[PDB]
Amino acid sequence: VPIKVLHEAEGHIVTCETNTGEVYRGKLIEAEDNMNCQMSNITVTYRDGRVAQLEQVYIRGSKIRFLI
Amino acid sequence: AHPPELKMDKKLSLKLNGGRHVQGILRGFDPFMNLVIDECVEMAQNNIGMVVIRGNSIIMLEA
Amino acid sequence: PVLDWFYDHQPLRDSRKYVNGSTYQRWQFTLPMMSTLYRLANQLLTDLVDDNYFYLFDLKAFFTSK
Amino acid sequence: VQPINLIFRYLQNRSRIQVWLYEQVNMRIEGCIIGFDEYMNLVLDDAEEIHSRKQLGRIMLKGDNITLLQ
Amino acid sequence: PNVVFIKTEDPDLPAFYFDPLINPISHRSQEPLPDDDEEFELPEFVEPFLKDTPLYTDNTANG
Amino acid sequence: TKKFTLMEQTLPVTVYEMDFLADLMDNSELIRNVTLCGHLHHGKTCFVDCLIEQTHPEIRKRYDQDLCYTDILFTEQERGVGIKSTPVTVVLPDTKGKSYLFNIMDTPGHVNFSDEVTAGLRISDGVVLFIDAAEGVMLNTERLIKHAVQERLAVTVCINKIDRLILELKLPPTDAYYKLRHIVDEVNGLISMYSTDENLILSPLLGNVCFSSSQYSICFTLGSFAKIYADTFGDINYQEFAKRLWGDIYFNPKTRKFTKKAPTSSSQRSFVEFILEPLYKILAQVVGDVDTSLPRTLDELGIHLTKEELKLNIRPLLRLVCKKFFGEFTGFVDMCVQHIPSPKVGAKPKIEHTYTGGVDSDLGEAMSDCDPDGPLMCHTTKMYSTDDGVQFHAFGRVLSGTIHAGQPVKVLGENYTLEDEEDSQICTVGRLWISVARYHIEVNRVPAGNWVLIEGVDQPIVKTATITEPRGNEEAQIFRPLKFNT
Amino acid sequence: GPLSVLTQSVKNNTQVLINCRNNKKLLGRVKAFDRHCNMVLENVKEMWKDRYISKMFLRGDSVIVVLR
Amino acid sequence: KLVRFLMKLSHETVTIELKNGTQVHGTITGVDVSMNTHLKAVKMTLKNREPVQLETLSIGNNIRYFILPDSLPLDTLL
Amino acid sequence: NPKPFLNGLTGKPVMVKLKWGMEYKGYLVSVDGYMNMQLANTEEYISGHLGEVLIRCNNVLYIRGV
Amino acid sequence: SSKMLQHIDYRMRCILQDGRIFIGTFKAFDKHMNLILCDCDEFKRVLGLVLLRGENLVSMTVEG
Ligand SMILES: Nc1nc2c(ncn2[C@@H]2O[C@H](COP(=O)(O)OP(=O)(O)OP(=O)(O)O)[C@@H](O)[C@H]2O)c(=O)[nH]1
Ligand SMILES: [Mg+2]
Repeated sequence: VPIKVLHEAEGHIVTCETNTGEVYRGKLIEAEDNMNCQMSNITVTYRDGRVAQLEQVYIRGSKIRFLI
Repeated sequence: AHPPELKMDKKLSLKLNGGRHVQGILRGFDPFMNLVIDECVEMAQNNIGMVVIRGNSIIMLEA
Repeated sequence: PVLDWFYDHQPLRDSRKYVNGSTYQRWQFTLPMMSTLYRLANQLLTDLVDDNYFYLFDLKAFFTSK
Repeated sequence: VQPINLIFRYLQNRSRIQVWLYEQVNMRIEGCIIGFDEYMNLVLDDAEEIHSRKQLGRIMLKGDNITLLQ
Repeated sequence: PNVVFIKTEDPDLPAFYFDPLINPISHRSQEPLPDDDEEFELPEFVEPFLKDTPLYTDNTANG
Repeated sequence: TKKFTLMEQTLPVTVYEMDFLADLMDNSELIRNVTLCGHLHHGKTCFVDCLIEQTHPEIRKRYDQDLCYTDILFTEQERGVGIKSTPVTVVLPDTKGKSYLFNIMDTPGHVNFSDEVTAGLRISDGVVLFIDAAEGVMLNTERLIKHAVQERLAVTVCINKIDRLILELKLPPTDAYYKLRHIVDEVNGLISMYSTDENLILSPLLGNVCFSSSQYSICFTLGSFAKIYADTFGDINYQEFAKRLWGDIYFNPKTRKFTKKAPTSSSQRSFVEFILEPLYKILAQVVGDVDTSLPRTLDELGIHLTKEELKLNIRPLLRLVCKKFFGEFTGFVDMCVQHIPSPKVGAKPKIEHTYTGGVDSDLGEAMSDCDPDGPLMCHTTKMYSTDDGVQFHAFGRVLSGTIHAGQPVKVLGENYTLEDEEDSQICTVGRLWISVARYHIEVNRVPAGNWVLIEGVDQPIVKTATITEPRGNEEAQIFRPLKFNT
Repeated sequence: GPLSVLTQSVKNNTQVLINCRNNKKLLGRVKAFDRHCNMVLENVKEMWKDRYISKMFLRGDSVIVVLR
Repeated sequence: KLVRFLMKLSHETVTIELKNGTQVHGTITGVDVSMNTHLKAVKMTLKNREPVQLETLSIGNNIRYFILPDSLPLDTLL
Repeated sequence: NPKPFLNGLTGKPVMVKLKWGMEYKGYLVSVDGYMNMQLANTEEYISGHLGEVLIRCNNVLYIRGV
Repeated sequence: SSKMLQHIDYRMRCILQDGRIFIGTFKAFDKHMNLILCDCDEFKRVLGLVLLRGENLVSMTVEG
């Protein structure tokens, strides 16, 4: 039921942790086969806590390990 | 193996694996997440006009 | 399937897919003509299907009786 | 523009194009290109393997070993 | 063990057929069944093994 | 010479090695202790013959007459009936290929020797009950169901001689399903009438019911035959298919889905359409169309046979075709793995029902851990004779400890208690044998939870006895004598 | 194919040394191979000092090179 | 072949080393067709630290090397 | 496809550089379809020459075909 | 795809590929080892319900 939980999380803003170690929070619009989702309002800390803003970010599923 | 879920003919940046990045206009996607970039400016800005990026090193692209 | 060769002296000796040759030692048959032969030999054959008819009427019982 | 047509145009042009190793800036491939396979496997012809570059002839590179080629 | 073998007379009957000489079964408390159409639909091109093969031929009763 | 032997001179190939059996000797989690039991002439001995021919490569059944491996007495050969129960220790693979040690206690099916079966019910942990499909439930099957419930053992049922529904009775396959379901319902009704516990219910969906033909080498559960479809088509998951096969589930090929309601009239169930009807078509193609459509049918099943194998008679050729199709016997092994517990797991109700000191005594928990180290508690019930008939060998399982050859050891009889010490008598151990029916394997150390022949303890023992350490002994009680059914 | 069978015959008749991608060189009798290049070796000493192991199964993703 | 031997040796206590340097020694309870396995009574040694006892540990293909036990004949699975 | 390049590399010398900086040059014996190659009489460094060696499917960053 | 049955309701401790350790009660898992766990407390933070990919989970251990 994880795919239905991921499909039910659309339209909201959630945070996630990168596989390198970074953390980013944003709101997704579309999802891909390999979890290469497109999201906006990305508050990218750039793996050091320095907050930066991004929009319409399409990040592959290999970069982000799990939600946070 | 499919194309990305974002289709594109607009100025956007893309940080690759290892910390490298490009900034240019997208031309198209591939099944192995390979992208074609026109006027790719390096964000680390050298350009060669046309750039081909494989999806194995592709990490995160943002507008 | 037995109509051609039923009354020969050596029935299928000339054929090669049925007998081994003219020494006429081994034979391999097919099931429809085997069922035909089984139907044709109905008068000289038993009606029993198991040896339970020969309970005290078989060879070991007769050896014990002797 | 799909990357297959761009790869075919780069193979037909056979120009010196700088290609970086897969998240590895210590090795760069910039030189003449001889052929490309269906799974993006490349065979070169005396390309520059810049660290310092030293062309030798036939060099085989994997499809996922290329990070950015321009 | 008793050979309960039924001899058939007419060849018009099927080779596998409930004879009147056999006593009827007359079968008259729940089974651990899965949920109805919850999941597990069968994929394409799977089948019983001998679907195109008929159940019995004319030589089956003779054999 | 006294030729009561039927004894092999040398050991066979047996596929695996003896040191692998010695490595699997000591695990006590991959080992199952199984009594095969049922009515007279229900194919238990032929089932052990199929397991032996699967295991032993150079041992083959003759074409005309049935081999009988466990019937080693010449009285059983002349009479044609089982008389004395025989143990066989074998290594068997499951559907997943994991090897398991199996202690199979082939028992006579005549009710007058039914006490012999109870001796096996002292030693084993699980019961496999054989029922003929044509005969149905008989007197000794009901009596052994009652005795297996009252001895508190796991019960699984295989239905042998299903070919008698096909070749002998010529039933339609829906009526064959009705007969099999009637047999399963009668056995479940007998168990529910006898057992106060309702946790155990026999069903093919739960993996409790096998289907077999021991003269044609057919043995399958639903999981093994769904594994046969899984090897034919790798897309499916065979566990959900085995859950969806039996019990009035219908298949819609338009939706490709299994429903509890029949989609059309004259639509068979999933067990009839997927299992029984290809078996009917295989046996009909062999016995009726051996020269016309048999190689086409064998090519549809992926089975290739040589030219000399197609020249065989109908019964050995059908046995060869079913052996090539179903392969090795794996559904029965998976039944005994996932429905008969280990000696480590199932040791506690055995010591609860058997030991007079009970599990509350300290040696009760010493035996309840099934430890190969510590006290040496063994229980010998059955006794076998040699070829000359001079001396006897005791046979029994080891509940705790290890036995060594040459080790002095104490035997305690039935009249032994904590104040009467005249039943105690001390002997050495000559040799230790792993007992396959026609050859014995010399071993040195036998751990707990495993069956063993003891040589040299035959003097102070009458019927059964308990075997204990002579020095370092304690207040060791006696296992209960065998309460017989008759 | 046949080269892998010859390598398995050499590892049965002698000691084969395989250097994995995790900077470990294991010398021993390699018993079994796999389609995913997984190697099962018997009585293998792995140096990364050489530590001895009875039976070692390694996936082919972590392997790098092998020789007789 | 090697996966068949890993499924066949899924009873005795074995030691599995991950790619991250984590080594866990315990009794294998269930091993799937992939490299995912379940172990019990695992005396798992931490990465350059002390070991801890885990009741049930489940491991994708992150394990690099696995130390199979000595119960392996020449034709047990060959 | 590198199938013809693998077929033409039989009995010929080539060099391969690993991802860990190990370059080995020698006569190629056989190469699999997933670029799993085995060689013979190869000299390696990262080392020396040992004879016949094999490589993994993707253990080499670049292979310099001699 | 088989470890989700034994840990259907019990809480578990998960180790991600980034070195993070979390504790939470798993609810369901996908066929590609994408496991959904509620009340995933970061080790000190709280994240609640979160879904982890198959390649993300380096190792797992049973907590509850
Ligand atoms: N039709 C058919 N007959 C079988 C099958 N298996 C065994 N039989 C016959 O059943 C007879 C009796 O079975 P046995 O081999 O003596 O084994 P059993 O049932 O344990 O008999 P006891 O040892 O006396 O208890 C054998 O002689 C076989 O001819 C079978 O699968 N199909
Ligand atoms: Mg018998």
